[PDB]
Amino acid sequence: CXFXLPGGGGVCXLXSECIX
Repeated sequence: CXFXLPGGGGVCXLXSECIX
């Protein structure tokens, strides 16, 4: 997250907002 905007603990499509 954010979904599309790599914030803190995720990349665009990579993390809990997508898979994880």
